[PDB]
Amino acid sequence: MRNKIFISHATPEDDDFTRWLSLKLIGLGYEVWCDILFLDKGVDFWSTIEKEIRENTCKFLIVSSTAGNKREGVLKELAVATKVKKHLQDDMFIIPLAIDENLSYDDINIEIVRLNAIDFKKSWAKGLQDLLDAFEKQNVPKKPPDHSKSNLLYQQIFLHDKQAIEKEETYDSNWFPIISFPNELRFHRYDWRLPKQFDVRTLAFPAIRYKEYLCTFAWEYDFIHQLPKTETYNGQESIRISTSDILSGRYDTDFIRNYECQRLIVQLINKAFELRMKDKNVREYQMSKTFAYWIEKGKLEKDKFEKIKLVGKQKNKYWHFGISAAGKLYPSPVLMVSSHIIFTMDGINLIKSKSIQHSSRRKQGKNWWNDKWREKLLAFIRFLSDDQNAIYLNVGSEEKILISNKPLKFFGKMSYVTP
Amino acid sequence: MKELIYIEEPSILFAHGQKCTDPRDGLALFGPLNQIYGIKSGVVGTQKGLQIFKSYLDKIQKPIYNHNNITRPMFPGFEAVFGCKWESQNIVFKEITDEEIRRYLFNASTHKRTYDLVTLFNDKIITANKNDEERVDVWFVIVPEEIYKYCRPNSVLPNELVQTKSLISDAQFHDQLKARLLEHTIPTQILRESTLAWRDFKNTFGAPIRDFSKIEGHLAWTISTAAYYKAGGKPWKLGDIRPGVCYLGLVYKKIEKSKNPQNACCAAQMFLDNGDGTVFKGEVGPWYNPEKGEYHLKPKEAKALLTQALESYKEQNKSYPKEVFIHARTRFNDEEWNAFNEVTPKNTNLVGVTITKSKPLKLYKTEGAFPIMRGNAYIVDEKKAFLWTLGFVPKLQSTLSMEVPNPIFIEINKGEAEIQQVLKDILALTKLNYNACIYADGEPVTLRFANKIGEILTASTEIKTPPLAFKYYI
DNA sequence: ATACAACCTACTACCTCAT
DNA sequence: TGAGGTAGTAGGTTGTATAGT
Ligand SMILES: [Mg+2]
Repeated sequence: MRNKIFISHATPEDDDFTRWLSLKLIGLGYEVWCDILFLDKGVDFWSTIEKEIRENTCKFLIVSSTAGNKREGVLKELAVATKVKKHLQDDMFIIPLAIDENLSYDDINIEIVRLNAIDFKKSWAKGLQDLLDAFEKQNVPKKPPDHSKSNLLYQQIFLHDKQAIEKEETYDSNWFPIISFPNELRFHRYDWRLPKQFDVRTLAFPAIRYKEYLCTFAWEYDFIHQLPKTETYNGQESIRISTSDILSGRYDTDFIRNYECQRLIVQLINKAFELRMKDKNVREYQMSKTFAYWIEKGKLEKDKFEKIKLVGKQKNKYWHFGISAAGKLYPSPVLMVSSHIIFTMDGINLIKSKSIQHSSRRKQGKNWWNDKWREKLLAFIRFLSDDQNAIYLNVGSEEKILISNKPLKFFGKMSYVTP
Repeated sequence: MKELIYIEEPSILFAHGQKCTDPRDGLALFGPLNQIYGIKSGVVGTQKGLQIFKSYLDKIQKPIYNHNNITRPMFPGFEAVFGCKWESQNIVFKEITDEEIRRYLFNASTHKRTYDLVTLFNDKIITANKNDEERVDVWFVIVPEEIYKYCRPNSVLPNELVQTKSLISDAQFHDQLKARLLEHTIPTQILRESTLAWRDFKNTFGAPIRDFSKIEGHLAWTISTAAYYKAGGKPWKLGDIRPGVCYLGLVYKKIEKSKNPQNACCAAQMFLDNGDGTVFKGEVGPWYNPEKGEYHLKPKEAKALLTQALESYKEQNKSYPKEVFIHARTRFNDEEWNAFNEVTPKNTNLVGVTITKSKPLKLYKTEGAFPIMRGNAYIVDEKKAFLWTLGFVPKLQSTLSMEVPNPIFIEINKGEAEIQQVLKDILALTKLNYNACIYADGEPVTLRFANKIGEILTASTEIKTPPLAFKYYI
């Protein structure tokens, strides 16, 4: 007995259409034999074809594209239907599927030039209607439609190649956990020594004005050159709040709540950063929000660090990987590093108008893929590191903030086959 | 070394209860959730606007392919995809002429120029809609470039085209078009002449100013899917959503106009399992905050919104939802939520969820060019988690976010629930955007349309429009 | 008068649509 | 796809209380 609807086709030129035809047909109730569905591995791969077109193939559908009539594999596939065209002795056994808007008569193979046109050109639907309405006038066999079969195929077959696979994969953050915090945070009732009018961001240590007390991780003795007549401050007088408590929430003063205290660490951290980069070998890109740090041309050998290329070239403009420091306390206190792309037409003189910088940043980004953005960042943070396991930020002489130079790794079972 | 769990990709259901993961593929395979009687399409553009709009209707009957049809599925052809005809023969045109365009467009003010073309089209639309015995399923505003070019704030028509000096010394034309048509419910799909005929809009060089050969079928996907939805039926539903959930997306928009800089229009959009959506329009209050850079609500208006949502839910679904998630991008103040609390039935669970796209936890896959695939998540606490609605997708073999993807901080700010369900649901909600037909959006639809919505609330403020489905607000 | 409060404004990384 | 528009977020610029004449 014979039931199928063998589809003959050019791959990959007509794949879009054959996959649509077969699957719309299979869900409509037909049995469709199509190379698309299998993953053959035999010497009978062709004989499979032949066996199927020979015996069980009710209808030969051939994609009537330019590529399909010129394709050695489809011409060989076609060879049998004509051979079996006589055996069945039914005129409509072969159906050219005219999907190509641009078929010259000359391309079309003679056998199928003769036959009637299943017009997929004007609309894919009308012809689906025509192919089936043709399947009504001659009684080609059908099952009651189960589109469930349709996409059992699609979901198992087509999507076989690429889906979520139970795989293991780790991913590196851009969060860089703080390692060590100053044993206390102290607050200086600076009083006459403090001048409110003065700016402390040239005070070479992270300092800010909170109420009438003075906030920093620098011990009172630390500001000397720019802050005279302060040997007058009792060492005792100043609140010495336990930092190992503040993260916990153990500290809640009704005078100032921890939420106040957590916010306060950050400006310092980011300042401790901003000062550290004053003296750590990178020219700074200024965005209004905070600064970005891009190494200048030639500072690393051939503009590479640790095999990575952190300065390169685009068009007539060099590019230089830059980074930023957000520090966030929660969940775990970390330094965040967002990556950037600064730009210079020459080694070390920064481009003037960001409109060019925006267009360049977009243009150059297209180049960098997940592998690339990661290495450069990691290396940049590897770059800055002032020892084996972390960065130093200098809140003060005896007090330092140490950030891990390698970011939290996340390990997730479930990943995808890379194409 | 923390560990990521993974969220199975939510399944959206199409014709014959068959659900898969890509609307583009689900519609193509089976078609829409509720097949519809053919779209009658009405046009409100230049005589040229028709031929272009006819160009597309003829164009999208035939298949149109993307650059690479894996990362972007091809568009088989309207009739093949949706199993119904969106015919170009069957057009119901309300003309506009350059004389009308020139006369109203050239005003010195943008706003008096804007507001008036908008009133032009509406009369052209409303006259056709109200007066017509014949019936049009969607009104398609086919915008000549000259309109899109000049009808926004900050676009300066030269002082050498203005015929009338300004009478005295919002303004986005399309959003306003939707907002003024808001009181009388009519589906407005707005198209640009450049987009539908983008190869007939060459630049000085002779190449087209904007070149869409890479994505031309994707366009047909976005427009017909939106076209389809406006014309009535929804393309799909969430495949496996537990019964009786209520998704409430909190929207506000500061009204800059007021002297007191707290007037901020408010709304809530209600998503169930469809995404057809219901936009509950709240009225104008002091929601913006100076100190907190935040949006919030007084109880009494807040109770009205919850109840407006709950009651319209019960009228729709004959019960009160056993679970109601309210999404917004801000945390909730305990008073505003206790306002919700009271309105709520005793056994319904109310969940507040803050979806903040801060810039945290950019996760770089260790090996390979592609980023973490979407559905990976990081659970900080039983309450707050990191969700990747963006990043590599296998059925697309593309990253959704074209750079390294940013996950979204998800905190059950108020109420209690299972964060895993939250993540799930929210991953589910990205799938419901009928208008931009893609695999999934970056945002769940609850909050996806706020900013666009934010305009339409403030744009029309006199009205007191009933709760409305999305197609009106789109 | 200023000692401070709370805005508002660029600038940038993303993300969307007159898609 | 991409030229766009939007949304974070800092601040310096700015608009309001205090405080003393
Ligand atoms: Mg869209």
